[PDB]
Amino acid sequence: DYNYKLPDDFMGCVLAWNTRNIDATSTGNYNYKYRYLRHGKLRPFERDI
Amino acid sequence: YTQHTSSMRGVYYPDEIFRSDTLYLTQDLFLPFYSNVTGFHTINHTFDNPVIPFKDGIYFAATEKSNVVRGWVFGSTMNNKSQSVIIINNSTNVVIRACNFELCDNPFFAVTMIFDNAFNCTFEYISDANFKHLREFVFKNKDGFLYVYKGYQPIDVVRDLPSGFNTLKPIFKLPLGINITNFRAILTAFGTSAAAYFVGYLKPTTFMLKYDENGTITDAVDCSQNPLAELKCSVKSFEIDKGIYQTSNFRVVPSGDVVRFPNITNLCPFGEVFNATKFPSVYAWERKKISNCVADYSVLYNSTFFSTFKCYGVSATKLNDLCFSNVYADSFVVKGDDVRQIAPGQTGVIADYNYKLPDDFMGCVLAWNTRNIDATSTGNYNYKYRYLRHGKLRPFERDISNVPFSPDGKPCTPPALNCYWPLNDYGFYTTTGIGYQPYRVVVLSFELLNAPATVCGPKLSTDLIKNQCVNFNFNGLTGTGVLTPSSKRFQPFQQFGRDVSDFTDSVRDPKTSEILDISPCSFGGVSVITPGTNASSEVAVLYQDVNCTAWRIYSTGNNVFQTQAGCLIGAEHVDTSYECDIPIGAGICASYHKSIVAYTMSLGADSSIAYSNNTIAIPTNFSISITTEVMPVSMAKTSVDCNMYICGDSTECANLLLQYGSFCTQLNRALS
Amino acid sequence: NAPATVCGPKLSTDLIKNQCVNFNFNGLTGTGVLTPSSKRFQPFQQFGRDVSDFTDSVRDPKTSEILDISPCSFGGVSVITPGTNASSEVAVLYQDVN
Amino acid sequence: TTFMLKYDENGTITDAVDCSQNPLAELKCSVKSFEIDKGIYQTSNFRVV
Amino acid sequence: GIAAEQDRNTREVFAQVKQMYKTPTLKYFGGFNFSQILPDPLKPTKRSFIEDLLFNKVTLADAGFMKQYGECLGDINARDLICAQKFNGLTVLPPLLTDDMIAAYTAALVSGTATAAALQIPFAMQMAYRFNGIGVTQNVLYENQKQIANQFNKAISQIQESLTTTSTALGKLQDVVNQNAQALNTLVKQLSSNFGAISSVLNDILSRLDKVEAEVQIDRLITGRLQSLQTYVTQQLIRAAEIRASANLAATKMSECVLGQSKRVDFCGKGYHLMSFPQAAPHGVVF
Amino acid sequence: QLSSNFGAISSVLNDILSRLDKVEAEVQIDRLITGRLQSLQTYVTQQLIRAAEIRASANLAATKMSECVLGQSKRVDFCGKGYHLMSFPQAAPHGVVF
Amino acid sequence: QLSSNFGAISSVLNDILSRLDKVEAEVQIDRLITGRLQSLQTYVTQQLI
Ligand SMILES: *[C@@H]1O[C@H](CO)[C@@H](O[C@@H]2O[C@H](CO)[C@@H](O)[C@H](O)[C@H]2NC(C)=O)[C@H](O)[C@H]1NC(C)=O
Ligand SMILES: *[C@@H]1O[C@H](CO)[C@@H](O[C@@H]2O[C@H](CO)[C@@H](O)[C@H](O)[C@H]2NC(C)=O)[C@H](O)[C@H]1NC(C)=O
Ligand SMILES: CCCCC/C=C\C/C=C\CCCCCCCC(=O)O
Ligand SMILES: *[C@@H]1O[C@H](CO)[C@@H](O)[C@H](O)[C@H]1NC(C)=O
Ligand SMILES: *[C@@H]1O[C@H](CO)[C@@H](O)[C@H](O)[C@H]1NC(C)=O
Ligand SMILES: *[C@@H]1O[C@H](CO)[C@@H](O)[C@H](O)[C@H]1NC(C)=O
Ligand SMILES: *[C@@H]1O[C@H](CO)[C@@H](O)[C@H](O)[C@H]1NC(C)=O
Ligand SMILES: *[C@@H]1O[C@H](CO)[C@@H](O)[C@H](O)[C@H]1NC(C)=O
Ligand SMILES: *[C@@H]1O[C@H](CO)[C@@H](O)[C@H](O)[C@H]1NC(C)=O
Ligand SMILES: *[C@@H]1O[C@H](CO)[C@@H](O)[C@H](O)[C@H]1NC(C)=O
Ligand SMILES: *[C@@H]1O[C@H](CO)[C@@H](O)[C@H](O)[C@H]1NC(C)=O
Ligand SMILES: *[C@@H]1O[C@H](CO)[C@@H](O)[C@H](O)[C@H]1NC(C)=O
Ligand SMILES: *[C@@H]1O[C@H](CO)[C@@H](O)[C@H](O)[C@H]1NC(C)=O
Ligand SMILES: *[C@@H]1O[C@H](CO)[C@@H](O)[C@H](O)[C@H]1NC(C)=O
Repeated sequence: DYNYKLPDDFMGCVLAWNTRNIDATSTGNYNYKYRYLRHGKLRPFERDI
Repeated sequence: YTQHTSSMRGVYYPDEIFRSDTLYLTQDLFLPFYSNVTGFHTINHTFDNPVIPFKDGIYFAATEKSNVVRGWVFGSTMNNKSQSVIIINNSTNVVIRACNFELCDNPFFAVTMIFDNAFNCTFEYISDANFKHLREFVFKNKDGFLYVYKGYQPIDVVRDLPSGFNTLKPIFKLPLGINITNFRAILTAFGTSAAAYFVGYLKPTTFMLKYDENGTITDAVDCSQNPLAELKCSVKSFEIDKGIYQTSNFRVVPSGDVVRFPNITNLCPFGEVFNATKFPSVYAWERKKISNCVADYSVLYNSTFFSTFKCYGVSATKLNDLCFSNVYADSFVVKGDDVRQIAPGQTGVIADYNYKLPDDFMGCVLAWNTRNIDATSTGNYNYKYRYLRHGKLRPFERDISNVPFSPDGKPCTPPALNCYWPLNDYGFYTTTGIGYQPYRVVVLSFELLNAPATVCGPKLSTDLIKNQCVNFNFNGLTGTGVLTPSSKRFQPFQQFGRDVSDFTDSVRDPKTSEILDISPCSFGGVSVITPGTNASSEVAVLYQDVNCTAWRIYSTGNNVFQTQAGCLIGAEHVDTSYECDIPIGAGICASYHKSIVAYTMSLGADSSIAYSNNTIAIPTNFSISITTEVMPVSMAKTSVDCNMYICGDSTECANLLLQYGSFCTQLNRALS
Repeated sequence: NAPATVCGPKLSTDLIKNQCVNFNFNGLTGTGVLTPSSKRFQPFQQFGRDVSDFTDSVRDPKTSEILDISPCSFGGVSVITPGTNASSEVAVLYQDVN
Repeated sequence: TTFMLKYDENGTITDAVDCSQNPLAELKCSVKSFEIDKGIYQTSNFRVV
Repeated sequence: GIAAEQDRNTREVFAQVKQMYKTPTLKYFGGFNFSQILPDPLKPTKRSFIEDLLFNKVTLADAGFMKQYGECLGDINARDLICAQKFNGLTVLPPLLTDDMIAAYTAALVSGTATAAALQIPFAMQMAYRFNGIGVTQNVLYENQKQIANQFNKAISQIQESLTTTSTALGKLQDVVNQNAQALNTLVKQLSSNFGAISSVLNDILSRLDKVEAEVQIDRLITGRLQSLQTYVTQQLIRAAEIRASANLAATKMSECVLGQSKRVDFCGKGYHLMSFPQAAPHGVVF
Repeated sequence: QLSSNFGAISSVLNDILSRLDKVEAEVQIDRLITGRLQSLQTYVTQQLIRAAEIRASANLAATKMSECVLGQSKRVDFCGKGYHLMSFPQAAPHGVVF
Repeated sequence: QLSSNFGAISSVLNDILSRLDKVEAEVQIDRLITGRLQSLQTYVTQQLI
């Protein structure tokens, strides 16, 4: 709804893999963020920073 | 802010395919013919550079000399709080940059002052290092891509947009991904020289394009300009013969919006359901009713996350616009490997003996891992499931008995051969694998658009508009029509009415409980009378269902009067009768005498025969006459190879035709 | 739909003209006869299509030559028989052959 | 290839026709009969592989 | 194409007479009373008295081909069939020739028969000529003129009473009216049928399904509804070919039975044919 | 009519076969087969009705040849407006002129 | 013509109902209903002509 949206007639492929070894630490990593409050929804392939 | 007209400007190549000596019809964002375009003039006297809205794309043209206009800036807020993109020609090359720009109120080049600073940058592109020029562009922003088209024409017009036709070609496809609603022009100052530019807006339309023998687009027809234009698009020809033609029925477009939801003020109890201290076992699952509330569920974005979510009889992007009736929630706990069984058509111990969904299920299924609360390091054994039973369960039924089980009936006492307790414990642990970890599951069920509803998504209502074509939304049901009060009487459990066609022709207003009728907006037949395009372009239009002494007509140019066939507009009425060149109907005919004229039809030559009881007439002369009669005798003989018309030279497609039955033998017997 | 610069691993061959073959131009496969064409493609164009939407033109990726594509099957045929009981021999009429 | 098989009254296959052998064989398969009457018939267009 | 053919059918039957003839003002020729088959100057109605009865016997779905938007909205309470057809895109076009114009053609045909290039001749010497074609001698009619006229006037009357009561003779004209109405009302009822989709209501589908899911269901409805229109058109074409054959035969009888004496057996009546008179009827003609 | 999609993703059979495997392709190809078979059936039905109209005209032409050309006709307006004397036929493309 | 598949996996109704559940059978049976209805309509049209 607020971060990343794909179009209805999307042509392509989606890939994902686990990277807990590099992106996680014992203390805790707080460098990654995401938006949870917005007025309205995003359009496909559009970003808000 | 003078107003001008865009006669036939703004056509561009739709796709990358090559076409020749053909007519092609497409629907896209085009600038309609003869549409209003505003004029902006930059001179030493006046320096125009305001912010214009984008509005689904624009058409931009510049008639100027000495290179006054340089580029554009596109953005949303036009300050450093949002991304903006700048395209400029700085006399050395073309530079495109999209950054958080500190936009200047007066952007111009000096004969530069565009922005102060730039940070949080994303894209960058650099290119290799009596008006007499017309430059045309088209901009559109779709799926995060800004398209740019370009064309050029030499002109001599002093201070206005020349008329004509010119096709643009694509030059750029920018992956910017920015939200664009405004733009501004960048103009250089010297005072200023003599220059001007114009702006038009694009709308969805159906265009018919003509490709010449070299692949060039040399002409086009806008199907929505007038009734004659619509006839050409239906016939798919640029020429029309003389006669009368039947066009589409009279159309009307909505001019309003009506939203009607019931009065609700309380948020739904998300916390008490998802965050309850205790949930039951799967075999003794519990059910709860949901009272009138608002289903926002965006508050969950802060706290609650789900590993599973699947809706069945509705799309996930429509939940915020609907109203739901007879809402129920079911709660229980299973292990991770058993979640896949919570779905229609599944088998297994959970689906067989504990909890079963119906085949025609309507609702959504939710689940999330809860190992931190439902598991203990010593081991938790309060959750149970049934694994022995005689027969399978029916949907939405439960069994909470604890009678000892023995195969093939024959009741037994617990300590005996072939005697078992039908329940088992789960035994959740802290260090076990995720396949054996606990999960909490919530199942929601409901119906849609059939009965009164008390649960609705977040939306704002509006006042009723009656006796007018509008877009309406009644408790989630949307459409277009006209609303009028009704004399029908609805019983308390009825919310909608339907006719034999199953059209929804009645609704009870939720707020005021007043019954309303719903009717379509388009009604009435139309036809076009023309003397032929080669002869003229003017036409007359006949309305069959209008009484022109609130007229339902497209436009009243002149010559409006009432006939036996209907209201005719665009033809002169004469009193003399003739031979009915073109048959209109009901004894009326039309001809081209230079304007179209409508007249009553004559039956023939008139005379009187004198009757006498004592007189007789006998001929004394004669003549020989020769006449010709023509008759068809035979027609052409044809044959069809169905395997060539279908599947061409494809082999696998031919194999599928064989498996399809392919009743081609009887087709050829008929033709032979 | 348009020019492509990212391609899968595959070996190319030489052009064969005036003969029915199986072709594969930038991933589009089919069968037909390839002959030189006089159509003039603009730079952004790669394929051409006719009114039936059949693909009938293609620009060669390597030499940028415009080629025409036509099917391989064409012509009418009929069979004359005196009846299988009388004889097993037949005669064949080719409408479009001189 | 495409073949037309003939089953007798006991369930045994006693005959067959290969539709690709010659124009007469193709005519039999289209009409689905081992017997043909006198006349002239229209068949498939000339094929090139 | 069908609509244009319907106008052509009527023209070939009634528009044979090139020159229009005024209605005689006496209506009594040699003892034969031609009143009831010609327009009455005293009566305002342009059609004849016998044509008045025929038009009353046939029930017609619609009088005027105009239905204003306000009228259908003001009468939503009544489940009007015509408003229902109009709101789904089905239209009925008016015929080229008005009912009065056809009555004018039949009035001239009778007038020309009763007064006759014209070559006028008394109605008595004309009937004597007809008797010659039969095989009888002319003196038979002159010697028995009075009773022949009386039999003619009583026969015209016997026909008048039959139409006054309910008759099955106009059943064929009634059938054509009913077939057209039924076909149009069948199309409206076929909009309620699911064609493998979840529902037959487009507004319901779009309300609860997104674009990609909606196309799957909408495609099914489009395929089924196009077949309904194709079946209706094919039925109309077959009906039109039957009507055309009937129209062609009617024009033949006008030339051979009304404009001359026919020697074909049973072509213009059971007995030995003398002459015939045409009369206009709704979507047809009566001899 | 070969350019129309019948609920499938494309009307070009070579496009579907290029990027969809056997199972996925079979779904779309069946949609095109149904629509294209329906197009052929509509053409045949119209031809039958058209042939019936021509046959009726042919029968009337044969009747006038016997009665207007090989003899003198007494039927009014059958072999012309005035009183018939004789007739002469002349050949025309797909017809005859009297 | 009752032996022809109309885009369904099988032309035999009993075979489909034996191994498919209600929802998955409702997809295939619809394909057979549409095809067999089309056969009947073609027969009726020929009879009228
Ligand atoms: C693009 O940006 C504009 C302006 O920042 C957004 O328009 C605002 O939308 C919110 C939510 O509806 C309104 O409260 C504001 O009043 C709007 N601003 C103005 C100036 O009208 C627009 O929503 C953005 N588009 C997207 C897809 O996020
Ligand atoms: C509802 O309860 C009845 C009562 O036991 C169930 O009927 C029994 O079903 C089992 C399993 O098929 C049989 O072995 C018994 O013989 C049945 N008993 C009687 C008295 O008929 C019935 O199955 C239950 N319904 C469901 C859906 O489980
Ligand atoms: C006790 C409240 C239960 C909810 C009310 C019932 C129905 C509401 C209408 C549609 C279901 C909303 C789904 C909510 C879960 C959102 C999942 C997510 O965050 O992605
Ligand atoms: C935008 O500019 C103003 C004015 O200097 C500044 O106060 C503000 O911090 C800037 N915004 C950002 C996001 O840098
Ligand atoms: C135009 O911009 C380019 C890129 O920023 C720069 O290299 C060049 O010097 C500029 N030219 C002028 C005249 O400003
Ligand atoms: C935007 O700029 C600010 C500083 O003005 C910086 O703190 C922030 O990380 C930047 N964000 C992005 C997405 O570049
Ligand atoms: C097509 O191109 C040729 C070659 O330049 C030219 O002679 C011809 O006029 C062009 N056709 C049109 C319609 O302009
Ligand atoms: C979101 O949750 C955090 C943590 O509990 C809280 O501080 C914040 O106020 C919440 N935001 C809203 C809008 O409720
Ligand atoms: C909803 O509100 C309106 C006005 O605020 C009121 O007239 C109506 O009665 C309310 N609904 C109910 C069910 O009371
Ligand atoms: C049209 O309106 C006029 C005046 O109100 C009326 O005389 C006439 O009969 C109307 N025509 C129709 C067809 O209703
Ligand atoms: C008929 O009239 C013409 C006109 O002059 C005349 O020449 C001819 O002789 C006439 N015929 C007879 C039979 O008198
Ligand atoms: C590809 O290579 C061939 C031979 O190596 C050459 O002739 C051709 O020009 C190359 N492609 C381009 C686009 O130059
Ligand atoms: C079928 O089997 C029976 C049993 O012996 C035999 O008599 C008969 O000849 C067989 N049919 C043929 C065609 O050989
Ligand atoms: C002719 O018939 C009419 C209607 O039956 C009758 O009124 C009239 O008297 C009759 N003619 C005479 C001369 O009586």
